[PDB]
Amino acid sequence: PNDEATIKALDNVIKQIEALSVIVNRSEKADDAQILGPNTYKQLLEHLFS
Amino acid sequence: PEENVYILLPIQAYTGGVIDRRDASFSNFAYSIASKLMMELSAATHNKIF
Repeated sequence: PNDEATIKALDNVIKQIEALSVIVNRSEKADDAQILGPNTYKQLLEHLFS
Repeated sequence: PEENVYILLPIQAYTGGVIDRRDASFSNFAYSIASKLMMELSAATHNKIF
């Protein structure tokens, strides 16, 4: 049983498992609400007499 | 520091090993350190006797 094979296999496995353990999940989603800028009422025309 | 006392300070030997980001386990860090260290060490005594 040539020894040099298993050393390479073990190194590959260790590198892979260490690469899989650094990946982290961290999202930065923003909320769905709006801003609601200012507004003013609009008055409709009418008539007046007495 | 004084008479009949001698201090054996510890000095870092091998500076590899990367922390586990998943933070689930502590033994995985030690396993990584040991495996990489002995992968380096076994390359110095491939077919050699002291």
